[PDB]
Amino acid sequence: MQIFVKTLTGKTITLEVEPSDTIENVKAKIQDKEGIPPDQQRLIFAGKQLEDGRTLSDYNIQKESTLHLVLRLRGGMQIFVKTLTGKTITLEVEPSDTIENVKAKIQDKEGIPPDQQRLIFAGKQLEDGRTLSDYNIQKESTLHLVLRL
Repeated sequence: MQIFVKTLTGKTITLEVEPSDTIENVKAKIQDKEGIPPDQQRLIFAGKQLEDGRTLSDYNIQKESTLHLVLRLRGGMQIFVKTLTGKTITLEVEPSDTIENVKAKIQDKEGIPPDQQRLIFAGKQLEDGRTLSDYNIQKESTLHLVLRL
Protein backbone atom coordinates (compact mmCIF):
# COMPACT_ATOMS: atom_id res chain seq x y z
CA MET A 1 0.00 0.00 0.00
CA GLN A 2 1.81 3.02 -1.45
CA ILE A 3 0.60 6.64 -1.19
CA PHE A 4 2.10 9.77 -2.84
CA VAL A 5 2.62 12.98 -0.90
CA LYS A 6 3.38 15.87 -3.24
CA THR A 7 4.95 19.26 -2.36
CA LEU A 8 4.24 22.68 -3.97
CA THR A 9 7.09 22.20 -6.52
CA GLY A 10 5.68 18.79 -7.56
CA LYS A 11 8.22 16.85 -5.51
CA THR A 12 6.80 13.42 -4.67
CA ILE A 13 7.42 11.65 -1.43
CA THR A 14 6.29 8.02 -1.69
CA LEU A 15 5.24 6.23 1.46
CA GLU A 16 4.46 2.60 2.29
CA VAL A 17 1.46 2.70 4.59
CA GLU A 18 -1.35 0.71 6.22
CA PRO A 19 -5.04 1.64 6.73
CA SER A 20 -4.61 1.94 10.53
CA ASP A 21 -1.60 4.29 10.33
CA THR A 22 -2.40 7.68 11.75
CA ILE A 23 -1.68 11.05 10.18
CA GLU A 24 0.88 11.62 12.95
CA ASN A 25 2.60 8.46 11.77
CA VAL A 26 2.60 9.67 8.11
CA LYS A 27 4.12 12.99 9.26
CA ALA A 28 6.81 11.03 11.15
CA LYS A 29 7.71 9.04 8.02
CA ILE A 30 7.95 12.33 6.13
CA GLN A 31 10.28 13.73 8.82
CA ASP A 32 12.33 10.53 8.61
CA LYS A 33 12.51 10.64 4.82
CA GLU A 34 12.75 14.37 4.04
CA GLY A 35 13.95 16.00 7.29
CA ILE A 36 10.79 18.15 7.65
CA PRO A 37 9.62 18.52 11.26
CA PRO A 38 6.04 17.25 11.80
CA ASP A 39 4.97 20.61 13.34
CA GLN A 40 5.70 22.39 10.04
CA GLN A 41 3.69 19.83 8.02
CA ARG A 42 0.08 20.17 6.89
CA LEU A 43 -1.44 17.29 5.00
CA ILE A 44 -4.34 17.72 2.57
CA PHE A 45 -6.58 15.08 0.94
CA ALA A 46 -9.95 15.61 -0.74
CA GLY A 47 -9.57 19.29 0.11
CA LYS A 48 -9.54 18.47 3.83
CA GLN A 49 -6.66 19.30 6.21
CA LEU A 50 -5.80 15.97 7.83
CA GLU A 51 -5.78 15.62 11.63
CA ASP A 52 -2.99 13.88 13.52
CA GLY A 53 -5.27 11.61 15.54
CA ARG A 54 -7.08 10.11 12.52
CA THR A 55 -6.10 7.08 10.39
CA LEU A 56 -5.81 6.70 6.64
CA SER A 57 -8.95 4.56 6.60
CA ASP A 58 -10.79 7.31 8.50
CA TYR A 59 -10.14 9.60 5.53
CA ASN A 60 -10.72 6.97 2.83
CA ILE A 61 -7.11 6.97 1.67
CA GLN A 62 -6.49 3.87 -0.45
CA LYS A 63 -3.65 2.50 -2.62
CA GLU A 64 -1.88 5.12 -4.81
CA SER A 65 -3.93 7.97 -3.29
CA THR A 66 -2.28 11.40 -3.73
CA LEU A 67 -1.92 13.76 -0.76
CA HIS A 68 -0.70 17.33 -0.74
CA LEU A 69 1.86 18.52 1.79
CA VAL A 70 1.82 22.23 2.75
CA LEU A 71 4.58 23.74 4.93
CA ARG A 72 4.54 26.43 7.60
CA LEU A 73 7.26 28.57 9.10
CA ARG A 74 5.04 29.52 12.13
CA GLY A 75 4.84 32.82 14.14
CA GLY A 76 5.31 33.90 17.79
CA MET A 77 2.41 33.06 20.10
CA GLN A 78 1.53 29.59 21.27
CA ILE A 79 -0.60 28.51 24.21
CA PHE A 80 -1.23 25.07 25.70
CA VAL A 81 -4.68 23.68 26.28
CA LYS A 82 -4.53 20.73 28.67
CA THR A 83 -7.16 18.06 29.40
CA LEU A 84 -7.24 16.36 32.82
CA THR A 85 -6.37 13.08 31.06
CA GLY A 86 -3.12 14.94 30.33
CA LYS A 87 -3.42 15.51 26.58
CA THR A 88 -1.73 18.82 25.88
CA ILE A 89 -2.97 20.51 22.71
CA THR A 90 -0.87 23.47 21.54
CA LEU A 91 -2.43 26.42 19.73
CA GLU A 92 -1.24 29.41 17.75
CA VAL A 93 -3.13 32.49 18.87
CA GLU A 94 -2.92 36.32 19.20
CA PRO A 95 -3.58 38.53 22.29
CA SER A 96 -6.75 40.02 20.70
CA ASP A 97 -8.28 36.57 19.96
CA THR A 98 -11.49 35.88 21.90
CA ILE A 99 -12.25 32.66 23.80
CA GLU A 100 -14.94 31.99 21.15
CA ASN A 101 -12.12 31.85 18.60
CA VAL A 102 -9.82 29.57 20.64
CA LYS A 103 -12.88 27.32 21.18
CA ALA A 104 -13.30 27.09 17.38
CA LYS A 105 -9.64 26.04 17.08
CA ILE A 106 -10.24 23.36 19.70
CA GLN A 107 -13.29 22.16 17.73
CA ASP A 108 -11.07 21.58 14.63
CA LYS A 109 -8.39 19.59 16.39
CA GLU A 110 -10.58 17.55 18.74
CA GLY A 111 -14.16 17.50 17.40
CA ILE A 112 -15.70 19.12 20.46
CA PRO A 113 -18.60 21.57 20.03
CA PRO A 114 -17.79 24.99 21.63
CA ASP A 115 -20.92 24.92 23.88
CA GLN A 116 -19.51 21.78 25.50
CA GLN A 117 -16.02 23.17 26.18
CA ARG A 118 -15.13 24.74 29.53
CA LEU A 119 -11.86 26.68 29.57
CA ILE A 120 -10.25 27.50 32.93
CA PHE A 121 -7.42 29.94 33.69
CA ALA A 122 -6.44 31.62 36.98
CA GLY A 123 -9.18 29.51 38.59
CA LYS A 124 -11.92 31.11 36.49
CA GLN A 125 -14.31 29.77 33.84
CA LEU A 126 -13.35 31.87 30.80
CA GLU A 127 -15.99 33.91 28.93
CA ASP A 128 -16.50 33.50 25.20
CA GLY A 129 -16.46 37.21 24.33
CA ARG A 130 -13.43 38.25 26.40
CA THR A 131 -9.88 38.12 24.97
CA LEU A 132 -6.58 36.48 25.79
CA SER A 133 -5.15 39.88 26.90
CA ASP A 134 -8.27 40.51 29.02
CA TYR A 135 -7.38 37.39 31.02
CA ASN A 136 -3.63 38.04 30.74
CA ILE A 137 -3.11 34.76 28.99
CA GLN A 138 0.41 34.88 27.65
CA LYS A 139 3.04 32.98 25.66
CA GLU A 140 3.08 29.35 26.85
CA SER A 141 0.32 29.77 29.36
CA THR A 142 -1.77 26.68 29.99
CA LEU A 143 -5.56 26.60 29.93
CA HIS A 144 -7.42 23.71 31.45
CA LEU A 145 -10.03 22.12 29.17
CA VAL A 146 -12.94 20.26 30.68
CA LEU A 147 -16.34 19.04 29.41
CA ARG A 148 -19.89 20.33 29.99
CA LEU A 149 -21.79 18.24 32.59
